[PDB]
Amino acid sequence: CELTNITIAIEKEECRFCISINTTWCAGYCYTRDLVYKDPARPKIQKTCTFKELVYETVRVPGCAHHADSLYTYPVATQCHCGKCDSDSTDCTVRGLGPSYCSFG
Amino acid sequence: DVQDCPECTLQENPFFSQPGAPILQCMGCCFSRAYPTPLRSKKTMLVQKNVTSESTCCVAKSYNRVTVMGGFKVENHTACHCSTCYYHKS
Amino acid sequence: CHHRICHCSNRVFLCQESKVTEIPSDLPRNAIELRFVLTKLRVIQKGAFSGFGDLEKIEISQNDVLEVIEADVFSNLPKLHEIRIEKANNLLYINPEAFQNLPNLQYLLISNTGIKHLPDVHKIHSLQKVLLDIQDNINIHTIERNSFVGLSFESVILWLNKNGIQEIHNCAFNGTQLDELNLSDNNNLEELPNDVFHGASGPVILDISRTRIHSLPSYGLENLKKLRARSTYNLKKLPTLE
Ligand SMILES: *[C@@H]1O[C@H](CO)[C@@H](O[C@@H]2O[C@H](CO)[C@@H](O)[C@H](O)[C@H]2NC(C)=O)[C@H](O)[C@H]1NC(C)=O
Ligand SMILES: *[C@@H]1O[C@H](CO)[C@@H](O)[C@H](O)[C@H]1NC(C)=O
Ligand SMILES: *[C@@H]1O[C@H](CO)[C@@H](O)[C@H](O)[C@H]1NC(C)=O
Ligand SMILES: *[C@@H]1O[C@H](CO)[C@@H](O)[C@H](O)[C@H]1NC(C)=O
Ligand SMILES: *[C@@H]1O[C@H](CO)[C@@H](O)[C@H](O)[C@H]1NC(C)=O
Repeated sequence: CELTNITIAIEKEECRFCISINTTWCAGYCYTRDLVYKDPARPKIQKTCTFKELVYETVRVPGCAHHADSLYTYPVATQCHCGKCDSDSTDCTVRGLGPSYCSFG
Repeated sequence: DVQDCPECTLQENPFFSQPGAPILQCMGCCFSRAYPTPLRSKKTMLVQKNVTSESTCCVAKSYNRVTVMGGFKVENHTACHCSTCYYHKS
Repeated sequence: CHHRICHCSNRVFLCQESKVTEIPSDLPRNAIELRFVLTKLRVIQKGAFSGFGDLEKIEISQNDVLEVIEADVFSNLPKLHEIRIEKANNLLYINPEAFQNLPNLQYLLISNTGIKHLPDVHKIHSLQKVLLDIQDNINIHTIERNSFVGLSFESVILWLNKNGIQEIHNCAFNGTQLDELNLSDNNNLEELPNDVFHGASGPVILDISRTRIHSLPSYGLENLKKLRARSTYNLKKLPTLE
């Protein structure tokens, strides 16, 4: 589990397109076990690959027809770890749509 | 790359194993990852999350519930796989 | 493998970016997993998953216009272990008879939804320990007399985490063996009826973090081993029989 370079897709609804941006996120392996003895008072813990610290950066997004350029703010991992996904800021699923997902094309 | 993290598999539990009759356990490493939530996703959710995480966990695909020594009932795992995590949140 | 709108992969079906308002009838009867993602489904009809004696998981995720779950959608599903309803923005109604006898239900997840009421689980009668994990449903404000009765014949974990719960009624957990209870982040909840745990195996672990609760009922907490509030407790208190 380490910081990796990925390509995320940023999409402009009005313009019916996405632009691709290279950034840095988390991916890799983390250790987990599955208990064989259950103490209802000592439940299990699992860890996932995810950010420990992140920053925001902005990017200019092309316009079209009747819509001028815009700005978009996005998250950038600065440090990963095997931890708990922070459900305040994170959507903890099995599968998302993927970084470079686009409604068009 | 392959820095080291052993693959999810069956192993013997040192604390409940006995010579001639071991009990096995799923432990190891699964793949997971975090990345910016697709704008499209944010539309399916009443509560906005700028980051999305997908994760899988090392768990028992099939098991047997046997009893050992001190009158503890335990699970004897027969198959492992990386599957859904239920205890990794917040 | 393919069908126009859905991929019959290897016993694992995915309806993504759908050409459907209803779940297709012509889905192969021997599926282990059905995933409906980014769909245009408005309703999940009655007996939708009727005839799948091999179904193990149903993922309903990121469905923008899913609004209604009919009666008897989850029934006659002997192998079903996991139901995951995630991210249905406009799902405001689940029919009080949606779930019915799933001897094998281990996991039931409902999150980031618009439902205003907790599911009716009293007909499930699952033979295994169930993890009931209902979260981020900002419109659920109340738990009522007998909400989790009949869910399972054993230890049940209830994560009623992060909704808009403001009121819990007495005997909410009546007839239930409360393994764990999480009522964290329901930050308008400030009282527990002195009869909440009436007729229950009482929480072993109890999570009241980020609520306005400032006291617990006198009985029902006889098995409390852990209390999560502002910090966690165990041998930091011997009166963990409050
Ligand atoms: C408390 O829990 C029990 C179930 O464990 C509720 O059910 C009573 O007992 C049997 C089933 O064990 C039912 O057939 C009856 O319908 C129930 N009796 C009554 C008086 O309702 C019981 O209802 C719950 N108690 C409360 C306060 O509603
Ligand atoms: C990501 O790509 C940049 C070059 O565009 C590179 O400098 C950097 O080392 C890469 N990130 C990592 C952590 O390998
Ligand atoms: C980011 O770098 C990768 C290869 O390192 C490449 O596929 C891609 O073209 C780069 N993105 C941009 C915006 O040029
Ligand atoms: C646990 O199962 C394995 C086979 O999967 C077997 O070799 C072992 O003897 C079993 N142990 C017990 C305690 O029955
Ligand atoms: C998440 O992103 C939105 C823009 O999409 C931004 O305005 C907001 O400040 C971000 N939230 C957090 C927790 O930083």
